[PDB]
Amino acid sequence: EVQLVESGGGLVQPGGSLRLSCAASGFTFSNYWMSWVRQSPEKGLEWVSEIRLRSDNYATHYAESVKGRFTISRDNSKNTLYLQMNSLRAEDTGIYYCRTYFYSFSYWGQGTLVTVSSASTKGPSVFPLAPSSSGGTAALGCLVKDYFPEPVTVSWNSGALTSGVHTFPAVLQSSGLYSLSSVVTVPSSSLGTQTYICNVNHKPSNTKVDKRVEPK
Amino acid sequence: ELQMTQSPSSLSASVGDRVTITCRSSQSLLHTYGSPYLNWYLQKPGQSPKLLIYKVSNRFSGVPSRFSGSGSGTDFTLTISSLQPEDFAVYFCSQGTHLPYTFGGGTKVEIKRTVAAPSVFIFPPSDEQLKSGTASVVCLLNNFYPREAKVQWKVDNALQSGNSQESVTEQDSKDSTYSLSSTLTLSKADYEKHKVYACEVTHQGLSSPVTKSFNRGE
Repeated sequence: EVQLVESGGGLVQPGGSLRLSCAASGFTFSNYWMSWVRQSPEKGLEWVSEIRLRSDNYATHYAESVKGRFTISRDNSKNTLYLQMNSLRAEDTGIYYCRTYFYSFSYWGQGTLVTVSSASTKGPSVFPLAPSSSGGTAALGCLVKDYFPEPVTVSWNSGALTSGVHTFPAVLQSSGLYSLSSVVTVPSSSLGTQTYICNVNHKPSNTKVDKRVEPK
Repeated sequence: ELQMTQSPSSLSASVGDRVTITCRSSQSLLHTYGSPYLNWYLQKPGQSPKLLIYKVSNRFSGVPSRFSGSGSGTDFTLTISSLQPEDFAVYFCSQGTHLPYTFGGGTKVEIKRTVAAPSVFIFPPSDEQLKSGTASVVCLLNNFYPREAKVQWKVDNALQSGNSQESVTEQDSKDSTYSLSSTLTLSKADYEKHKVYACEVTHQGLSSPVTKSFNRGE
């Protein structure tokens, strides 16, 4: 099974540095080319850099946008691909996908998010959305408000509750801090019997908060 | 560069319809590096792109048979014989044989279904929240397929103008429905300055604009 696992992404100030890793497995890493391809919401997909085989004197190529700042390198011994990013800007923000080229086609990794901002890591505060009093079916949730950067993950009852859950995409507020809401529909017969808890995890700041939602 | 214009930019088709997506390679370099061998992908929200067709026509190993890529000269066409519920994603053409590698604009494919009316819920602001110095009330719309929805916030029937934000979930892979959450944020003083809070939801699946209200303090 061909696998490509990116690493190293995260928050960095403008002008800072970052080096992404890519663990390859499932194929002979020394025999095929490698490349990095990033993606932004506003510009879409954009090729970044590429590195050839040892046979080709490790010939590298870069997109004109990142020339002089990014360096692509491979380590056949460790079966990993690296992308050193220096003097980061704004258009460098986005998910960075690791690629390998079998000539006939290419394969992609899960990608790693790279955010370039002036702001520091802010831990979210969790607030409950108490249920009301549609007849038999009720709704409740948690409001994850004021955090940065993305992302935040939300589960319910430590993953024991997955049916009827809806976690909404975060929305950037006037403050520059992200906000996200997670709700679930449940039978109203259980509001007083079942404990409903949301497990918010904002890994960029280590804010693993558990807030049980009670009816007011 | 190797520009490619993808058509259309968006589409909605019922499960079972035939769909055709077109990419036009650049006439600038149909004579510089010959006719290109395009690759087709689809990308789910938050996942890596999945290869469908490589080298114009070849179907990648494991891809379902309903996908097919044709093309001659500079017009290339990915074809889905009959859409499927899991086929909602962003499709785009790729060209990774001549530098710099370029990609298509993309095509967001939505799944058609019957008009579904949303269930509305309103939530007051938390008690442990207002003690920080800000109040935000949330209105919920659950499971509907006329994604075009309208939600007016009112405080004492005073239509709000620019203190609310919406966010819509991706199309549900179970019933092809959407869900929306409008969050109205205002000061704590402004919260206890009034008492009635309502969101007026106008919608295609509703005969009468629904209004879910609640007065401050029970």
